[PDB]
Amino acid sequence: AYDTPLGITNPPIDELLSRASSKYALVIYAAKRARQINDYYNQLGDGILEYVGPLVEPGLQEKPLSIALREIHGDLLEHTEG
Amino acid sequence: VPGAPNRVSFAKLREPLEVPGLLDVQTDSFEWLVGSDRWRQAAIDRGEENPV
Amino acid sequence: LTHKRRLLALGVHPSHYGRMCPIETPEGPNIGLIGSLSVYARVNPFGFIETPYRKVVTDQIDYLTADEEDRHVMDVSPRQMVSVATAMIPFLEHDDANRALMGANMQRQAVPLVRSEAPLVGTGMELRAAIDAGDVVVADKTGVIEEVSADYITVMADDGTRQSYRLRKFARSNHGTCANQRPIVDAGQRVEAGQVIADGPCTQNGEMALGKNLLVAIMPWEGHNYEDAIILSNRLVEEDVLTSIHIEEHEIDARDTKLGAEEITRDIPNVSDEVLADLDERGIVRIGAEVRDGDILVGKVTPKGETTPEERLLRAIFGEKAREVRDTSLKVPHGESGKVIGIRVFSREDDDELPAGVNELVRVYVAQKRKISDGDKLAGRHGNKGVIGKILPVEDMPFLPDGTPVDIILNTHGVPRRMNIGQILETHLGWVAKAGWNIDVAAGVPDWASKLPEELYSAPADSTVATPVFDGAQEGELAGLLGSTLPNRDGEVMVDADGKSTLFDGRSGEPFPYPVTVGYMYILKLHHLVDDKIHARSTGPYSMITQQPLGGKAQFGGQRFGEMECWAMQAYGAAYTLQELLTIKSDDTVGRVKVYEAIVKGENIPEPGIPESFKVLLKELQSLCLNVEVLSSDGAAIEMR
Amino acid sequence: LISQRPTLSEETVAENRSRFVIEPLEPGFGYTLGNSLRRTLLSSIPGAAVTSIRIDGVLHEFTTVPGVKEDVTDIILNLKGLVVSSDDDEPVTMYLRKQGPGVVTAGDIVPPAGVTVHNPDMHIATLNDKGKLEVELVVERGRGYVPAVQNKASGAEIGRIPVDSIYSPVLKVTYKVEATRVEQRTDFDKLIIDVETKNSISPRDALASAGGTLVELFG
Amino acid sequence: LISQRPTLSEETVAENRSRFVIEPLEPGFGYTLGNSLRRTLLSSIPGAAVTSIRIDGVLHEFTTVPGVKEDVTDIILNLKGLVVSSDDDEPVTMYLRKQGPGVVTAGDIVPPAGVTVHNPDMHIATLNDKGKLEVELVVERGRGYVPAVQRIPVDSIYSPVLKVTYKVEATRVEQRTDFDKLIIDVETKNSISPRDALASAGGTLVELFGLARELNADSEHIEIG
Amino acid sequence: DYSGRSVIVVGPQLKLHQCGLPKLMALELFKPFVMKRLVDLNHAQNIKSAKRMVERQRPQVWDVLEEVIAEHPVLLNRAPTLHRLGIQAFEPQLVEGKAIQLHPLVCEAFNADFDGDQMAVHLPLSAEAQAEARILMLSSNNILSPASGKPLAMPRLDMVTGLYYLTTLVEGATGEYQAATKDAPEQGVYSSPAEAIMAMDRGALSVRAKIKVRLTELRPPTDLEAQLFENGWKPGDAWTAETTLGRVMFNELLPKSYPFVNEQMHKKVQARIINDLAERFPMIVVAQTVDKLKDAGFYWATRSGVTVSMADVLVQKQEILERHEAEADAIERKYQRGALNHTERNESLVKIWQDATEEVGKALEEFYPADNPIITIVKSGATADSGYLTRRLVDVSQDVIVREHDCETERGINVTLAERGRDAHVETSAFARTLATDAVDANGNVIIERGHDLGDPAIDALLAAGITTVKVRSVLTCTSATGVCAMCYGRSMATGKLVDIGEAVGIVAAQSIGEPGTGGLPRVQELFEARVPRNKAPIADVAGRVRLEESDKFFKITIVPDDGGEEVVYDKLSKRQRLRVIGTEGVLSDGDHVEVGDQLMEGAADPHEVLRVQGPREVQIHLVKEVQEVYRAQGVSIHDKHIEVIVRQMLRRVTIIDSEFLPGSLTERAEFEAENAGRPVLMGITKASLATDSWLSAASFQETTRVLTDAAINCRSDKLNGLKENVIIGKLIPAGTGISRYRNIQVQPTEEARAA
Ligand SMILES: [Mg+2]
Ligand SMILES: [Zn+2]
Repeated sequence: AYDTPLGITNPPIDELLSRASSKYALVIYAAKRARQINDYYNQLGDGILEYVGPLVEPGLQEKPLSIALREIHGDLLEHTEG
Repeated sequence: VPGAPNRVSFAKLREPLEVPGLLDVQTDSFEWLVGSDRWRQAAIDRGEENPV
Repeated sequence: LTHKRRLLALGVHPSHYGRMCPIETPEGPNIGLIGSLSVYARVNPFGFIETPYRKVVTDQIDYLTADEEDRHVMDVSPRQMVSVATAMIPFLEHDDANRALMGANMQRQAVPLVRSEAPLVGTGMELRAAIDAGDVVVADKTGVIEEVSADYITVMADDGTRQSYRLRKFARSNHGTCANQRPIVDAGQRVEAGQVIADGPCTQNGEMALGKNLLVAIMPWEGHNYEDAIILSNRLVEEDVLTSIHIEEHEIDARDTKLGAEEITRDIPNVSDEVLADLDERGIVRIGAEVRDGDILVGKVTPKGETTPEERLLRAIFGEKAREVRDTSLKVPHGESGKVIGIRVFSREDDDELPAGVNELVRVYVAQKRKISDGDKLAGRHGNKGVIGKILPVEDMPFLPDGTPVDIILNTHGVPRRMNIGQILETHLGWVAKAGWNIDVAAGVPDWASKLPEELYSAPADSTVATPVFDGAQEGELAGLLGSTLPNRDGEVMVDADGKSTLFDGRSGEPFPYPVTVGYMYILKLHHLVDDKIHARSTGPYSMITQQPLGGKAQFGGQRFGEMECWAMQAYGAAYTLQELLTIKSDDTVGRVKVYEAIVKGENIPEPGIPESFKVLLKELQSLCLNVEVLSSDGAAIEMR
Repeated sequence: LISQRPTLSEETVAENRSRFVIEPLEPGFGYTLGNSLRRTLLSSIPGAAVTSIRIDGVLHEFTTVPGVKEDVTDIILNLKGLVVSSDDDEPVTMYLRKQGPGVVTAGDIVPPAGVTVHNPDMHIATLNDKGKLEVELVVERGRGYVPAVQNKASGAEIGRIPVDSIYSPVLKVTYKVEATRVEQRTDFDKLIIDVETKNSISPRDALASAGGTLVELFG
Repeated sequence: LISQRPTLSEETVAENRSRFVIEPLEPGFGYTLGNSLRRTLLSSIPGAAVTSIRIDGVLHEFTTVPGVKEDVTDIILNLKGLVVSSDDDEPVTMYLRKQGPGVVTAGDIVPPAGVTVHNPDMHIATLNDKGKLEVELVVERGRGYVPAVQRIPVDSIYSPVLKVTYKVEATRVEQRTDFDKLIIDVETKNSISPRDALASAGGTLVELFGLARELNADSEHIEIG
Repeated sequence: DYSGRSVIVVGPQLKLHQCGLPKLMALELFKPFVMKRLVDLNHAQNIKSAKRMVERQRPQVWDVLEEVIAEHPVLLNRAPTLHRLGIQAFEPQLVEGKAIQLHPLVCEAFNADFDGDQMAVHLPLSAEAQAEARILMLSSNNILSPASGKPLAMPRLDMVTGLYYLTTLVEGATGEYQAATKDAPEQGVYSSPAEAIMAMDRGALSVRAKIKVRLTELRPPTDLEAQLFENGWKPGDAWTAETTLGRVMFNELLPKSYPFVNEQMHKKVQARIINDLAERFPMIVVAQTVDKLKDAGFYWATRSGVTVSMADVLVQKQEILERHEAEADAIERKYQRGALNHTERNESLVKIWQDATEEVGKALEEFYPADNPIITIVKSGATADSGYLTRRLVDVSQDVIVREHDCETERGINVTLAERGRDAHVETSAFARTLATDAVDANGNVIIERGHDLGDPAIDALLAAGITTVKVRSVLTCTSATGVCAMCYGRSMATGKLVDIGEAVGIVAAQSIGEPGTGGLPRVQELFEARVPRNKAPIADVAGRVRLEESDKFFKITIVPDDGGEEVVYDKLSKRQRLRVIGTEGVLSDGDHVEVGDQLMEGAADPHEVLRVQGPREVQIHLVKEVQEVYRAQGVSIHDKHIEVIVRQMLRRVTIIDSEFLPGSLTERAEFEAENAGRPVLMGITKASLATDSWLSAASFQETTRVLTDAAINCRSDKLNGLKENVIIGKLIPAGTGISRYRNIQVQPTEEARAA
């Protein structure tokens, strides 16, 4: 159902909450990954650190925070909860 | 009012006393204060004979 | 007029009846301390409030007061306890005291419209309150007009004396509303004493006109009039019916400064020739010129510090010089535009009066023709109010079988809690007055016309009507007029005896399944406007003592994030969002600059610092002889610096 | 299927307005089709209107002309009621020069070659012995309602004062359907449109421009 | 006059169901032709359908049909879903007679030359044990949806289109964000494709609106070109 | 910075997650963003040039503005901010005009009437801030009120009347179904819902008719589904029912999996539906379902034919009351002398007044058909000081957060749960709880087991078993050393699921109690401050019989103990302090039995009295009982867990009698109990909040001077434990995303996705 999510509401938070423990863990999850993607796109980030991404097919002008949400939705990355 | 437009009134009654000058609340006091000769005409239809 | 006659009650009852109405007390917390004087109230020389009345029914009128309250036996007239603002609400007896109170405040909030069309249905106070307000041109002595011009009007009296009246033309009021006077007479006319020679800003033909007459539909229309919102026809924007002129004054001054006296000049330190193109030889904006956000009004320079290396190099390379100077120009405030109507300049060369040390003073007046726009607050005389939800093109609107679209579309759901019955009454009488009527008496007059006079019958279209507050019309006579409606051009009747009509949806074309109440209601344009109430800020100036942003100046006011908002932000559990607002968006000296830098480069936004509010807190404690120390896990004490 | 092609036949009630009747066609088509033309008539009819005007004595809209009774801001509102027609393919300027006591009407305006004033009887301003009024009106093509085109957008320096332009030859359009013979014999509807104009063009030529607009629209 | 070019796109949800968009449209052009499109798609497309039917052992009885599990009413609703393309344009009586236990799928109805049955898998009725049913049904072309005339007078669904709905949105920010985007959703029967169904409605409107164009062809109108 | 405000207007065409943003407001708000992308392209050579390009509103930037605006959330807020739903996130849409277009559903959450109101906009900047807006504060994710649990986005005022008109049924309608006769068959049947539409368009069908049709894509009522199929659901299978076309079109807005309803939609019926939709479906389905109910509700409100006029309003009553008034006038010819009777008088007046009211009620419904616009609206159900208390509520409970999943404590509190021979307070007290023990039926079979969400389906399932009381975990009994635990707190009212760890309940509980502040408010502050009741009420100090003695001076209540010890007498009680009310019911009389906790007279009992009598745990039950009863008198719906969080902070302190350590400073229970003579102590929220660990949080609460002097002498060091301290110094609050377990997460892609 929910014929098709539009913009911010995609992906649904229900299908996202299965990838992490809490909604708060979801925030730090996608937020730090957005920092990694936006780094990679500008250029290599901090001292002696090579940053990767994006893993999923990027959108036309898709923001780095919207990409990281699609990455978590597909289980393309795991985090250490706590 | 001489140049008043025609406005049909639904009131079947009559108001004999026209509204006094609503601005008289400010003028009558300052004319009493300065002691204007127009307020000195209040002694024409006099009350207390002295316009102090 | 109601600012005068107002009174402060700080020092309900039977003595308040007929002396000072609590009906026009403000809706704020000061209710009860502030009231307006009654219509017929007279003041005794000792300060006592004397109510007029007729001893019982003797024809003489004596002053009633507490002395007359001892021997109390007939009142002078209705609306004794009703003030001027309240006495101008038709069908006042039907609305609630709250809605009657709000209606008074709504009337004194109206803005003068360019057209100034008189009310179609109203009381008898419009005429009497307009002339006595003082903003209308009244004839002093009977005579004949000698000349009539937009500038002045001359009257040739039979006595032989010559009186002339200069008309206020587009004069800026105290709150910025254009005060304009229109001559209503011609040269050949013969005017009697006390007659209206010219209309004021909000008057037409000698009576207060605070709004316009518009065709209304009370059907809810696809949620665009939801809960308070009102939908308008694009006709009102095209025909400038709700358009109003607004004028604002700007001022700037000259020398007597800190490091010396500065001069106002056209020359700006470094700008393009096209930026000052609208500035004159002195440097003031030329009259009649259009100004948008940021444009210079008055050019002015300051004394320099005359004390960067990187800027001097480019200066020496291309030949520009460290001509002092700090640019100090009076620009237009962000978010406003208009045309320059006039400039008043006070110089030092001429001997004029000015403050000590200030050489030159120039004031610029800019006028705006404000079209009605979505978001503007409209209201009627009954206290109803609401923003403009949407402005529909004239093509798609509920329209009568004539093809005549409705101007506004109201909603019904307000009635079954607040009931505001008077709003519906003038809506039907508004249609009765617009289309006229003829009772078509056959074998006498109907029973509803029993208490009526004979002149009320058989009136033509577009006829004004007066219904006094308590002696006015009644429900029976209304429906009788609803049954009599002069048809339109083709002879078809557009409104039944129920005040309803079958409207056609301008979008789908299908007719609306049920008959919808239509009519003419008198609405107002309140001083709250979108152009004044919209604010947006990305970066701007900051206060000196506290490094927080500062709102309330001519540009870029910042929004306040209170603790109540901080409580909601904590309830969501959003720690970062709350930290961003209180440190780098408000008080971080090095934070808000590095964020604007990172945003421009497109980098990550850095971690916030220590808000200046907290650093000021520590010094306030130290000055109180309280030794505070911020200790980490190690390195015992750290100093902010 | 009872097949008889729809037939549009003209009529006349007044000159500025004349009815039109199209019959027959299927049920439910009267209200949806008659309104679709009304929405097109009221908006998209190519018209002729005045874009900006210029008066020698005044620098802006908020002043007064010596001798005249109406202020400039009141004359602009009186000039908003001007109905005009023009081919003009281009911006062209009219002229109005009047002197002495009298009444300045729309007939006193001199239309250049290709344009014409359709309401010479309209009142503009009243002049007296000292009143002298000379103005210049720029007429331009367009449709619908365009607000005043500010000179800050198109440099038309201090002299010209832009005015809201209304290109709408139509005045008032309505319609009513009569579905006859709803019985078991047959089924069909027939409607009549009431089209009114500002005298800029005839009702017949107005409906044609609305018809050609829809014909080229559906694709 | 000249106007910015719109776009006519099509998104197919299913074989018989598709939605169309028109972007952009000057305001207000979405509600002008939108309601006229739906009314033109629905009631203006020619098609053949069932007018009246008759079976064996019916006239006297009303509700029950001995020899079948489905009642009279439920049997009518099935044959209402029967899609038939006839070029005869006149009432033609097709015959359908099947005996013995089984299922009548409209593949057992013998179509006269010139008409067809596009859904031979549609379930008309289930035959009772040792039962027999012979139905003669009238089929004639028509337009739109005509109610029953009042033998088996029934409701005739002449148009191939079944469900048509529309709405409008706002896009095309460039300098005026109120430009209209017309959406229209049409569900059609398999007799014709939705893309050809829309063309028939558009072709009927341009010819209908051509009556006003021919009044004065040279009256200046708008053209996208 | 990066903020603004404007006047709000209705946004009926918006999605729940969208908001209409003026182009100029969005331009200046995103000014640094557009300048960057404008410099990324060659429109402007350098950043200094792009600034003038944005400030002068060159038309080249508007196409760039929609890119930086897309998928970049903004926060909307309307002052005053009462609860957390007063701030929500939306998706900005560039809109012509200077006003703000607000979705018509969030108006109740913002309490935003459309008369001259204004709302403020804030632009999140950091990736963490944008994530918290898209996940925590999104408009569509916040539907249920986090006080009672009911949905706040439920349609209202027009969408109620619009849906009421669509689903209502009128007999004798144009397309009414008629049973088959010998002449013709059934005429009310249609092949599909599509045909009925084609019949509705023509003059053959009324949307409010009683027709019966066949539905394929719509699932049937659960009662009739078992009879018809019993073999499974029917995605493509067909079935027939008798409804109204509107009820058919209404059920298409609901999810396909949801069963058919076939009712005219009341305000309570719709609320009943949205509740069950929220549980059984993800909120995206509930968000889009209510969004579909908005379009239809608004659409049919216009076609509803609701309009006001003289007829539908004008008052019959004239002749009625002119007659009744004369009866009261003639009663003066009787009250004077001869027929007064001094109690027939008052009884005559009350009966005659109510008789006129009864006749007026009949006349109210005697002059209007049931379709009257005002009557239709009524039937459908469409129609400042508090901030002081709220700040103290927030000041005492701001530090209460969930810190662990389970404390594994075995003891909760008893819930009344369904008197029968059905308690209306179970939805507030029993709902959304967690069982401490299993629910055992007398027959031996166990039903809902301990540690269960105790959903509404469980209450009905428990009600079928016929069990009265259940024991439930609570924060009052939570043994967590820090804050509370998820299991004791239970289901989050907003999420509908188990409360998350990061959740800060104390503030949510404080706001939930503070917002209704707008037998009243002065009484509520009396309880939370733990003061002595205005009129003190006696409580039984022991169990036994009671001797009622009535004297002029005052009542006398003597309790004869069952133990046989010294009698307990309660003397000098004002006679106007009426006696307390009680298989056989009635009012307390002489000789009744009274237990230890019974209140002897009507009124308020001293909270300090019951503390030393029943114990600290019975005090918290009594306090919440009286607090809940006040808000119930006004019709407010607050879950008991919110009040229980505030009451939990009062009894946390114990008074050490004397010397080992020294005198009766109000200490902490856990700090005292977990390390090795003291008392349980009840104290007000203002005194309790000042006793918290940190000094510069207590300094900002009340009388900074006294707090600082004591904190200066003792050299009290603030560990920055609470969230107020971190707000003051700009740190990350230790709640929600600031929790150590959450903010220390490490994000790295899987090696399986890296190589790909
Ligand atoms: Mg408000
Ligand atoms: Zn616990």
